Amino acid sequence: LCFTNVYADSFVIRGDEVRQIAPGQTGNIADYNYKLPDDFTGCVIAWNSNKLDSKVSGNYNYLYRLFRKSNLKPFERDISTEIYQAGNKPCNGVAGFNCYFPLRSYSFRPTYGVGHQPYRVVVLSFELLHAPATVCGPKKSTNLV
Amino acid sequence: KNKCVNFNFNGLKGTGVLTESNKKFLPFQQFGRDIADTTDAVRDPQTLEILDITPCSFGGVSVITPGTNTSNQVAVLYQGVNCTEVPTWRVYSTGSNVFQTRAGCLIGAEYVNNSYECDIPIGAGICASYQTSQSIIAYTMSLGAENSVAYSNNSIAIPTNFTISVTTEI
Amino acid sequence: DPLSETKCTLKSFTVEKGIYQTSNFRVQPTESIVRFPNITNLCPFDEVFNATRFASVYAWNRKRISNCVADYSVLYNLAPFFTFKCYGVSPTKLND
Amino acid sequence: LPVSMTKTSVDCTMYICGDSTECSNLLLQYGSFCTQLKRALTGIAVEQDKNTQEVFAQVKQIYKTPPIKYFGGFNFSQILPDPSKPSKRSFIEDLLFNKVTKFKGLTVLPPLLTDEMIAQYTSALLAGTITSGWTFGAGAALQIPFAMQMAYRFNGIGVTQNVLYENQKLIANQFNSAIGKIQDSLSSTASALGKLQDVVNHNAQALNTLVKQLSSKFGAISSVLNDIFSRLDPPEAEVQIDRLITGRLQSLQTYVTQQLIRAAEIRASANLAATKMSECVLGQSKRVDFCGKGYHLMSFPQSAPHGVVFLH
Amino acid sequence: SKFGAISSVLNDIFSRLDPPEAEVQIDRLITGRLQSLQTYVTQQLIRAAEIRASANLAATKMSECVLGQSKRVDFCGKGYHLMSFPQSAPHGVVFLH
Amino acid sequence: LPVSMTKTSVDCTMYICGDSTECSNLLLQYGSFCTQLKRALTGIAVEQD
Repeated sequence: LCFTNVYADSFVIRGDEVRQIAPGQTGNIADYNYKLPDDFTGCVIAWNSNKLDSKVSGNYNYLYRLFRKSNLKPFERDISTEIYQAGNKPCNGVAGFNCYFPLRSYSFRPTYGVGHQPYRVVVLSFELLHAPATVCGPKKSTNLV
Repeated sequence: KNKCVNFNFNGLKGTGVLTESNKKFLPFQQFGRDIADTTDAVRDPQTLEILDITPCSFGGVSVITPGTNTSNQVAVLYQGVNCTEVPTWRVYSTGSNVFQTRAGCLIGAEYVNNSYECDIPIGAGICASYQTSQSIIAYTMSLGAENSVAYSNNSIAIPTNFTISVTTEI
Repeated sequence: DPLSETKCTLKSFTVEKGIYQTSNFRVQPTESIVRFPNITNLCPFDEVFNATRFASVYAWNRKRISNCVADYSVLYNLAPFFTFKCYGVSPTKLND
Repeated sequence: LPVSMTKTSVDCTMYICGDSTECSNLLLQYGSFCTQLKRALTGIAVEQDKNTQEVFAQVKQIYKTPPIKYFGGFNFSQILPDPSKPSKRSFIEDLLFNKVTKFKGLTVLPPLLTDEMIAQYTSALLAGTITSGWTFGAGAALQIPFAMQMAYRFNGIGVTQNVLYENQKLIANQFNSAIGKIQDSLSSTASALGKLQDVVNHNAQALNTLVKQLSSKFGAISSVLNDIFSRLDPPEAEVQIDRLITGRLQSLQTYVTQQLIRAAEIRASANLAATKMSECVLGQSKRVDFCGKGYHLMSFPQSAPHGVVFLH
Repeated sequence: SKFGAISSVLNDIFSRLDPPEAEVQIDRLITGRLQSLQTYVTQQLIRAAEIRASANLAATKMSECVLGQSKRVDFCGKGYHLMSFPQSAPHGVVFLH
Repeated sequence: LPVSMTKTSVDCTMYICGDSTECSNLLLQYGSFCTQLKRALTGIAVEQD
């Protein structure tokens, strides 16, 4: 099959939640970060990065968000640094009463188990027969009869 | 009460109106059903009242029109619906084009008191036709002409004149 | 127009002479009535989740929890957990 | 002989779907399934009005009864309608009407020709049979006296005029007592009208069995369309709703097929009824066991719900 | 009509889905294409039954009205019958009474 | 001229199922569909007599 274009989204998920990339899941990443609708067409690529991207003192470079007020729409990036407000107390950009900081950091060390292993999740998105399609593998061509 | 709305009652969903139930029910009863596997009675858990559920959006839309080479005027037939409570066309709700029949009400057509031979039937004795500044008229379909013949003890009629008629059956 | 509603059902642009069936009435709902029982108490889920010692496989602890309002926000909004497997009910629809 | 049936129409939206947005979006993938089933029930309802036109009205001309009634020393008032009532009904058809006995996307179509106008077709064609003779349907109506009708209605079966004119006082004991046994039999028992009662009962058992297919689960877990969408997964709810739409359209294909077989059985009975209005009522036949048993004299039609009652 | 399947083309299901997954979706299309043929067996045979009773009425009026003299009323036409003239027609017959 | 035909009757349980307990429990989910088939072959057999 030959398709038009592809959107490759490269991100790192800790090793417990890497099974959660499917249409119709529920989780931390599967609700408030990355959703797949039921009409999605593509492939999910994973690889073991624990020999490379880990660190002895912990990986503080990659960060993630556990909090959103509602369900996020899919194929959308949330860049908002705004503090989640649970009550009627205003947060004013800092933590306080009914104010929690939404952005957390990963647990990555090589000496731990399976769920602390970093995995590199690359999800291809295929758009098939919606357009003229220039992208497929090395198929040959013959003369017209 | 008395509005067509969406329902969420204890996880169950539906659409209808809420009327007062006069039937004697069990005090331990959560809900009850119908002739199918469908509902009628629910129980409000906060304050105890049992209300009937009658569903909405009933009745059909029928149109009465001539051909496109004659006129674009369309009479609209409402089907089986009581018309005292009343498609995207709201212009015929002003009134005075409405005539109440047994089958429904007909809007966009003027009722006449004469009796003719029509073309497009409606139902329940009332028919319709496009006649004469021309519009759609509605009336009761005629039985034909009236013949009153006086009969007595001794009279006879003998025909003196003949014709040859040719009829075609297919 | 009901002239244009004749052509949509019959799939023809030339309307002949006669009475034609078209459609049915659609009454759109406006509001929504949601009636749930009011309980001020919450479900005791943090006692059975966060406890220090649990039971065994051959004899387990079956905890019946009733007459309260369930808090799913440790299950749904957060996941510091391991296995999520749901079968009959979708896990987003548990609060409904 | 029964003539017409009960005209029905089935909505595709209300019977298949529970007015949910998921069931209406999956119905458009199925397309023209209930478009043809709406069209096939439309073509039944055109032909039910054509069965009343070929039977009840033979001619377009209306004849009426003179108010001074002496016809042959007979009592004709049981088949003639009552002018004192606001409804036009005879004495026999008062007994004939009384012995013959919702939403969810079913409906009941009303008929075109009303039962008041069937009796106006009945009293017009009884006005031509009693007074005008046999010539009202073959052309313009003559004026034939009633003593001159039955002399030539005896002439077709081989009887001359010697029998009628001598015995004419003795026929009034025979004819008026025989028609009085018809009025007493139809008032006592409803079993003679039970052929017309089955036409109500075949339509009543067809509608009541069609609404009992909703409680059957059709292989799905729940038969409620709102309970699939509020519980199961959205890949799972596309399977279980489409098992119910496949199951309810097979019950709808069963219903429209059985109405077309009963439309063909009521077409051949109405063509038998339109023949006996043209032969037995509008003329004299030499046939055996068509216009009644033995020799034919004359035939009197009467109005009936969903049919016609002949008096031979 | 897509019959509940994703694509209504049999070549599109064979070029995309798994061989377990293509045998579900093609069998949804064949069951939709059987029921479209079973309405064709149903509706045309009823119209074959309605054309059987009309041709038996048409073969009666050739035997009665055309080939003989009938005394019937409103069978051979309105009024007293004399003779009848058949004429040929596409998918039918035209009588001149 | 032919008059009558051969009167037949089809059972619901014996043709569909192989007299197994799993097939008879799943037959009741379809409901009244076998009620219509038994009334149809009876109404042929009344009219053949």
